[PDB]
Amino acid sequence: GSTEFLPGSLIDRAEFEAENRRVVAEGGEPAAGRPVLMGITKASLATDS
Repeated sequence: GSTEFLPGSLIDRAEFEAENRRVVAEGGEPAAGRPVLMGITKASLATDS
């Protein structure tokens, strides 16, 4: 919608819910998201550092 996200990426639950609460509070749009399961190499190679 209007949440500045690319449909198909992998984002953390905390950031996802924070953005979903921020957007609805001003303009109003809930983004969609389903839980996913990853490996131990794709979770380690996709960190924030």
